[PDB]
Amino acid sequence: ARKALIEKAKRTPKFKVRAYTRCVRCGRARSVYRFFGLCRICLRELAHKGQLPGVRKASW
Amino acid sequence: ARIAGVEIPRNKRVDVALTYIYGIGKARAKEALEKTGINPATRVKDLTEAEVVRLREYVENTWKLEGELRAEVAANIKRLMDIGCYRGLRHRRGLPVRGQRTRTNARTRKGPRKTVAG
Amino acid sequence: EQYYGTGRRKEAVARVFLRPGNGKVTVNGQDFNEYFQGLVRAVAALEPLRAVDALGHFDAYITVRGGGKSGQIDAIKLGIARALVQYNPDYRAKLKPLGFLTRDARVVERKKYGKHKARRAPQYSKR
Amino acid sequence: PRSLKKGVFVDDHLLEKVLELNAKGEKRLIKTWSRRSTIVPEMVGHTIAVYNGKQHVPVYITENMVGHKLGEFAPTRTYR
Amino acid sequence: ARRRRAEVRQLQPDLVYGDVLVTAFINKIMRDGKKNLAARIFYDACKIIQEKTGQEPLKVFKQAVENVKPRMEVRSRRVGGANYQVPMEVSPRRQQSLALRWLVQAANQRPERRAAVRIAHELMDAAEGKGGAVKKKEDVERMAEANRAYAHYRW
Amino acid sequence: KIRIKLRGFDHKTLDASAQKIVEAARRSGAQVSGPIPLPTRVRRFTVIRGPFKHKDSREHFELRTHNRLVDIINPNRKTIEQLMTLDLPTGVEIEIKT
Amino acid sequence: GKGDRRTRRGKIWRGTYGKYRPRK
Amino acid sequence: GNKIHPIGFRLGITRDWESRWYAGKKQYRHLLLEDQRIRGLLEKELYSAGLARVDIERAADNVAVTVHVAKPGVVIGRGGERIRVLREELAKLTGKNVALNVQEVQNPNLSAPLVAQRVAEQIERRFAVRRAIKQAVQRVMESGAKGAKVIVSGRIGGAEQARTEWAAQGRVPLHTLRANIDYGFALARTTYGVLGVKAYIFLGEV
RNA sequence: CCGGGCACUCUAACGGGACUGCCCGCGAAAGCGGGAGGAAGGAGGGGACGACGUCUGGUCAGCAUGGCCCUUACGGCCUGGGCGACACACGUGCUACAAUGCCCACUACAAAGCGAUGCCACCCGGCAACGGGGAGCUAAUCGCAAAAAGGUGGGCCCAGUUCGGAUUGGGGUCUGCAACCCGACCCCAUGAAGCCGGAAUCGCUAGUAAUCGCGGAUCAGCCAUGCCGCGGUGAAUACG
Ligand SMILES: [K+]
Ligand SMILES: [Mg+2]
Ligand SMILES: [Mg+2]
Ligand SMILES: [Mg+2]
Ligand SMILES: [Mg+2]
Ligand SMILES: [Mg+2]
Ligand SMILES: [Mg+2]
Ligand SMILES: [Mg+2]
Ligand SMILES: [Mg+2]
Ligand SMILES: [Mg+2]
Ligand SMILES: [Mg+2]
Ligand SMILES: [Mg+2]
Ligand SMILES: [Mg+2]
Ligand SMILES: [Mg+2]
Ligand SMILES: [Mg+2]
Ligand SMILES: [Mg+2]
Ligand SMILES: [Mg+2]
Ligand SMILES: [Mg+2]
Ligand SMILES: [Mg+2]
Ligand SMILES: [Mg+2]
Ligand SMILES: [Mg+2]
Ligand SMILES: [Mg+2]
Ligand SMILES: [Mg+2]
Ligand SMILES: [Mg+2]
Ligand SMILES: [Mg+2]
Ligand SMILES: [Mg+2]
Ligand SMILES: [Mg+2]
Ligand SMILES: [Zn+2]
Repeated sequence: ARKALIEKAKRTPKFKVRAYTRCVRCGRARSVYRFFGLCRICLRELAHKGQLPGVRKASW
Repeated sequence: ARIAGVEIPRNKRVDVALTYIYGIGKARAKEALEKTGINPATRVKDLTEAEVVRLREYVENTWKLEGELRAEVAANIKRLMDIGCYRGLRHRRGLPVRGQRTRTNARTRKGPRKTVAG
Repeated sequence: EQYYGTGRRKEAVARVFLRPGNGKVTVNGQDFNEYFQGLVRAVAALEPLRAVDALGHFDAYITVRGGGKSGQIDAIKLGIARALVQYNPDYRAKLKPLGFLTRDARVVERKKYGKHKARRAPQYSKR
Repeated sequence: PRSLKKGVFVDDHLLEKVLELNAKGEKRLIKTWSRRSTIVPEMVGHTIAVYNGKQHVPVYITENMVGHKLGEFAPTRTYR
Repeated sequence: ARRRRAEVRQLQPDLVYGDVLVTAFINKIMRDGKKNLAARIFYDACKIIQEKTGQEPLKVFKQAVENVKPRMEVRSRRVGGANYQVPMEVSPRRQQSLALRWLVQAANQRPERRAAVRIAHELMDAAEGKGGAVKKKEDVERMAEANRAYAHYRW
Repeated sequence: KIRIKLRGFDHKTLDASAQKIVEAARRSGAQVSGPIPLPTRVRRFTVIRGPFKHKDSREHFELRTHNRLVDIINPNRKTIEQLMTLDLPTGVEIEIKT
Repeated sequence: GKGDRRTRRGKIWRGTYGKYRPRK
Repeated sequence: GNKIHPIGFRLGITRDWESRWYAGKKQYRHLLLEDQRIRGLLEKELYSAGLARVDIERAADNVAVTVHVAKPGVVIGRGGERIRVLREELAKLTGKNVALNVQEVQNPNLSAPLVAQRVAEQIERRFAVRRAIKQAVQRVMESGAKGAKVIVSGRIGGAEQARTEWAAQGRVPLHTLRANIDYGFALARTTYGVLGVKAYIFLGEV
């Protein structure tokens, strides 16, 4: 998560295809869930902390 | 009988028999037997001389076939090599042309497996 | 007049309505042999009747949905058993040894991470 | 077994350059980094320097080369 | 089975002859979990048994299974650093299992075209006392009792 | 004839709010048809436990959305007196249609 | 088998439609 | 590689979410980012007051932020201008124009976040780590708190080798779902490295 | 489908239900064996859950962080190339080597999910990928949709073939500013090795293995045969 790459947020990415998604919390590039806008690691952390409403541990 | 070249299929269904023509698969065999009005179920030995003449007349000049087909494919590959194209380079070395990997199996283009030391 | 049984097997339900008649069965508007007969175990769905050896005293109207047709056959078996028991409770003593009134609780085991199909561990060579 | 679509794509970078050269003559080597562009007939006879990632190779274009890409004649990798 | 004794599975009886042995033979015929195909194969083989033999196919089937059952087998044992082929008797369950497995396996070795014909011919030949399955029984009862000198390694 | 679609992440809150609506509409309206379960929408998320390779743990979570279908008949003019501003629940969204 | 483009099982395995697997 | 988070392990029973609001799939991530910015700016300004939890609730463009602080006198300020400035920054960051609430925490030695924060402060002041953990667990146990546990990670005392000082007493049944264990985590930023402080406080059974 | 009604099915909240309670035998007891009743028993089946610690295990490349080092470049922008290189070696898989099979036609049952710059019924053009038109759906009510193995009928008749679809030639579609390096898909042509695999070695004890299809996350598209789930058919064996 280099600082320059946090330039991802860009009203002018010059192309629609070049616009990818990043983790808003840690700046991750891969495993970026679109529903939460986070990565998988920040997802797990904030889910454990209980800061994601309705998110519960699954077991069946 | 002798249809569209010096090749003769015999004693099986006419469509599967035409599959033994180089420029003809199952789709082209079905198309020929359909436009020629021939039952694809009959065997080759159960074909009328008129039906053989009809099928020969149709197929002989409706697509490019064995000799001209192989010559045209060789000319295409030769043209790719002569123009210095990348595909011509891949043909020149005996490597995959359609963007497959070479660090591994892609052996069917490279022939047998020439093991070395290491 | 009419005796009802539910039955259930491997995610499948089959409403069984027993009405005294000739002995011919309807399943979802189709005949018993036009849904089945291509499935050899289909006869098993009529085993409860053979258990009491009636086989001709009850026409059946069955509405089946869920799982595949084999689980449907076994659900029909259990539904016929339940309706026949509701007809006469004294039949339970004749159906309990055969276990036709037993519910088959075998269900597809849930698939689990790290494996291939819920138990098939991925092959490893170690060298 | 290849195709792109109707309305063949050519990068307008060298498209104007080659016709500007034709308007006055047969000017020498042109340097182009756009190897994605498609070869058009109005390029036959010129000599385009195509950037292969390291240098510019002097790809001379002939008649039978129309339709392909500039990168097909500018190999990028070195082997043996 | 270390802790327990691994009680044997009880199979459902047959839908036609009411025999659990027929169901076990079906299961040994079954492939990739295709029960209906195995039942088709076996019952068409039974229809082949008749019109070729006046005897009911159930009797021929059971007599063939009895003719394939081996009495003694030979298991390996590591003694004194070496490996020996020790003869020993066979429990009835293993007799039945080996009989059905050998019946199916020898049937699929036949040159017959379709499966029902293979199974029917193998059942008939095994009932009258020949075929690949009886050859397997003879080979096992030859290996065993061919190493009688190791009978004291029975364990 | 008023469509009510409740949705939420907690079944207890939705159930309490639905019973509150039913009791507030019984005294002021007609015979209410009660709530209908409206099956749950479950959305699962599988995510590796560790920040590195460790591929075979995955600790998946879930997020479920429950819905309710009160659907009061006879929208009497007296019914909305005890309604349209009386509510405890917070994490519950309400949908109203004609 | 499932690797032939011109078959029904091939289209099903590859999850596509075409001449050899229409949509009724 | 074990011992999953207990608060997340009990988010169903005996523990509720900090953020409790409904949002569609097109709006969940935005409200989540907003809650994250709220908690970020909150934990940066109210650390001197000792905040233990920040509950966020949303209905329609209104957010009932309830901050549980052991010392509300710091978050209130003189006459109430501190809460005014904080609501001002809140309305500036998010254009939702929402209110704010403060809740005092009786016996702050029963909220594991504040316990871990106290231990981390003591560690940062160059205090005896073993004695710090022992005293913290003692202060927790000596007021209710049927169970207590405090864990401090490597580099204890500034040593070169990373260690772990255990120092727990009481009852901490981490596998019991109905345990109702408050869990807190704090950091100690030292000249020689980083210290992780974990706090478990067990109270109640059903 | 309408009238019509919450019995059944389903849906989702709560609750009941199994505790060796009862019977027989053994036993000091705990408990063990068997039985009854029961939907189910002797932990009913499956998850979640994984102690003090060990591997100075893994990751400062998710993040945080001590120290060290670079600061007209070890920072930053861009075009292009590369991560897809191939004499070779191994691991994980997919597809097969066929008749318990392959192909064509007709026909019958599932669960869990996803869907508004979205899913796209349906109509027309097109062999098709697809395009044009265009209904519905904030979605138990519309769409993805067809489940496949299966059944019924017919073709193939043991041959590297109506097995198997690698490779290559040619013609196209779609995404995208852009498919040369380096996408998927469609159509015609091509038809490879492969006849069940040496030494060695792997998984699984019941709805399990095996086999069959279905969805999802990331994603404009996709090299997904991966991964995480879902249901259909459904074994063999355990002396020790
Ligand atoms: K270590
Ligand atoms: Mg950084
Ligand atoms: Mg992208
Ligand atoms: Mg040919
Ligand atoms: Mg390559
Ligand atoms: Mg399965
Ligand atoms: Mg075009
Ligand atoms: Mg044999
Ligand atoms: Mg584990
Ligand atoms: Mg084929
Ligand atoms: Mg009711
Ligand atoms: Mg009921
Ligand atoms: Mg436990
Ligand atoms: Mg190391
Ligand atoms: Mg790579
Ligand atoms: Mg090399
Ligand atoms: Mg060399
Ligand atoms: Mg290796
Ligand atoms: Mg049409
Ligand atoms: Mg409806
Ligand atoms: Mg047939
Ligand atoms: Mg062939
Ligand atoms: Mg060969
Ligand atoms: Mg052969
Ligand atoms: Mg086990
Ligand atoms: Mg996708
Ligand atoms: Mg897939
Ligand atoms: Zn992140």
